[PDB]
Amino acid sequence: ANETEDHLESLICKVGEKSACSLESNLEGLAGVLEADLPNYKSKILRLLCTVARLLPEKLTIYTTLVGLLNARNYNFGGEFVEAMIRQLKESLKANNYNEAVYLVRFLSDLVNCHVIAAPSMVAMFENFVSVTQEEDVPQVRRDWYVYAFLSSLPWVGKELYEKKDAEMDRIFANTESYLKRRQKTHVPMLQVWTADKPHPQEEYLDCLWAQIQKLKKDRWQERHILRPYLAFDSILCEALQHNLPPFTPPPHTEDSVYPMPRVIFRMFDYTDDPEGPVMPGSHSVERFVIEENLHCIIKSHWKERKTCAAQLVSYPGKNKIPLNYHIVEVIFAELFQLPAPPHIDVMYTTLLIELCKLQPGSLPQVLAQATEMLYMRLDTMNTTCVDRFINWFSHHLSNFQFRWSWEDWSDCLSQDPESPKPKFVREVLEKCMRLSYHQRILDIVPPTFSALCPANPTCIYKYGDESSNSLPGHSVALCLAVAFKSKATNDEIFSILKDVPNFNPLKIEVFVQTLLHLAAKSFSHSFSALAKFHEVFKTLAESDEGKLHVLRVMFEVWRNHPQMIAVLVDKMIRTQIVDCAAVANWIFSSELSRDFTRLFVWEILHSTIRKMNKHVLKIQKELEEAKEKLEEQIERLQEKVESAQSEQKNLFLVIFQRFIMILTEHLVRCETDGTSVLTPWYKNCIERLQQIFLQHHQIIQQYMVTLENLLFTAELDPHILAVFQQFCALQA
Amino acid sequence: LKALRSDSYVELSQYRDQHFRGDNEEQEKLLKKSCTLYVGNLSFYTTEEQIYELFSKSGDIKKIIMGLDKMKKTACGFCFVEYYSRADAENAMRYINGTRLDDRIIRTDWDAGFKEGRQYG
Repeated sequence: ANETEDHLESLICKVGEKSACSLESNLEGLAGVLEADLPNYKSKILRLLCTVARLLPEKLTIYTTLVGLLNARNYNFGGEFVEAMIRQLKESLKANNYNEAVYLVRFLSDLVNCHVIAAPSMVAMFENFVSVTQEEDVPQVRRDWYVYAFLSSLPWVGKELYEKKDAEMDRIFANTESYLKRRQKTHVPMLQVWTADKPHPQEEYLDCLWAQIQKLKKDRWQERHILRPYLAFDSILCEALQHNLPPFTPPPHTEDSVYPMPRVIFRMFDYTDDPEGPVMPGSHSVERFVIEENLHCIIKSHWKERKTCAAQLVSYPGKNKIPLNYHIVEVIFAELFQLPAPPHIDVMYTTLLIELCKLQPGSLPQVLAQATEMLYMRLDTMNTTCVDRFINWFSHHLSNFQFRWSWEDWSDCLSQDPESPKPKFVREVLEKCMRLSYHQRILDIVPPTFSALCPANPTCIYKYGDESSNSLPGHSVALCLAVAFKSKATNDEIFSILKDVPNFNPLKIEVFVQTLLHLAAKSFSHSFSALAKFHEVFKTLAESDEGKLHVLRVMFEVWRNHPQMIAVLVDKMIRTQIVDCAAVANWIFSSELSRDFTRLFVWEILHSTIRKMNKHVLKIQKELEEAKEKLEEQIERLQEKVESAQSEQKNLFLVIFQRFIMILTEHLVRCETDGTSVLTPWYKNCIERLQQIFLQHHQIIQQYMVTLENLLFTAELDPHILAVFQQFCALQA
Repeated sequence: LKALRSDSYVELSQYRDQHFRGDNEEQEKLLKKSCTLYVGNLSFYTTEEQIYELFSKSGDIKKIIMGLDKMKKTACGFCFVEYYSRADAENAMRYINGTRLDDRIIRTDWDAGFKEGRQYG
């Protein structure tokens, strides 16, 4: 009999959604409908409007109005709605859903211009929001937020919110002005997309928003983009009688509170990029913040469905005509490049863009190609982490569009140092495209002069093959093994041949890996099953860390002309425990990989290795979390396993760092003794990579503060390095 | 909690108003709890290495079983992709299904599971 509960949830949403009638009528109509259904049970229409208040920000103003019309028809409704709101907000903060909580605050605020909440009533709490910046021994992050929650609402509620407490909103201003200037900015460098202050400065979020409020204040709190549904409802809204928000005291900081990490605004567009057409709001104007905040919110909702998401985006409310295409794209890349991590999964953006191009063939294409060009051109100061993502995106994007690109536009890189960003880009790009197809196809799609930066071929390197260098030890052992594998030999039949080898055995390994990878070099299918069949041989040969390292050494020596292969193997190698994480670490930081140390695949692996470690811990955490919820000597077994699962996880990061400091201080003291430049293409990558570790796996790392802080990153450490650790700390402080 | 919960691309039924090839949940049960997707309409010369790259951008893969011909024993035009957890599986289904591989639109669907003998046309 809940057919009424279904129709309602529908009618609620159906108003914000497009229609063949004015938004006013839909709200007016929806009014009597819901009102007519209050005696005929309220509770639902209550828990409904509250949801739209949080999970449907992009439709903010529209639902605040609905709630308005209801107020101006039933005082007692708005009073139980606002009674609900705060309580909801009171639950959000405790669960630490600050991103969501700001949506409420922004709603409640708007309600003030809807004759529902008392103009002063809201400033009352807003004062308490700013008053937390006075609290002692509490992470800056908490402070930054409450200030965020405020300032951000103001582009809405402030126009009519300054007809009052302008006596206090001059106080709250100066109080937020002081704290704003007394805030450490340690993070910014680790969070910037580019380091170039030109042509678009990457500004801190709160340091940028303040610049958008000021433009508002001096413009008398007058904006030109937020649609007010209640402009044609002033007549019915005035006689409505506002409500009072009881005293609000922000939940005290506890060792159980988690606050949003600081963010740096992404800026790559201004009105001059698009000359002909509508004028894009300025970087410091509020409009811009508005559209961007809403677009981020549009994809926040319908990301799961790329097809719908396109439309919801292309058909945005935009009060004053804006250049949506550039705003859309700019917001996508803004998310894709969002350091540390994007809000969604990288691949999602790739596909979405493709959908957009399908939806608007006439406009979106041209822009994207213009955005690519720009992104490339500014490459030099771009942060590596973003670069990878860039490289990862485009290639994929090209694979859906017959690898068609006017490369000759980037003919400027051919005349640059290979270690330089721009050319390095095209390189890593093509290299990835090959894997999406085959090495030959790439040679036909690129210009003759770019042939140089083209991918090496996936040629296997068999040290003991057609090599006439018989002067190499264990030469025959491999040849005998060779025939052994071909004849369907077993482990014991393979041990036999190997027992007759001269010298953990450096040589016995070499002749094994090399030989098995050569007959299994054809496909990924063979190489695996091979590793699997003679798994016992592997696990016997590499029973030491020195051996586990060697395996990888030879393997690389064999497939150094085929990364994807190197990657897939290391993966399957650890999953079957033929090699562990620690080994792959000392291998990634080994002298054999120094000439490739800056190439993508390298770190890709290192991360694969890490994720697999990260996933491992979590699993054993859930298997123990489920176990306890119930012979049980299983819990003893698991508990003991968690201990070991973490221990190895700690060691991992401990290694990746210790080694990272080793190859850094090594370069810092070098350019100091010779007097050479520190900013080397290799230093850039190396140093920022150390940053990428701190950025992707921050969550876990915080667990070794006692160790990192006092042991691995102390004063004596060069400032350029320590900087990144102190940066990393700026996220949770 | 609303109609934004919808997942049209991962929806598990493709409600075919046709008779019988999926009626009892004795199977269906496995469908919605699967991590292996049936990928169909690949290029006759599409390699394992290639599929690996593409389907890994939506999460770590376990094993790819290349579709073969019960007669000619070669690329029949499909394959099966088994991820480690449904999470990554839904993504590929959400973002990879319908995109291009070796210059063609590949359609992916949910599969109860891989059994031996299923790789023959």
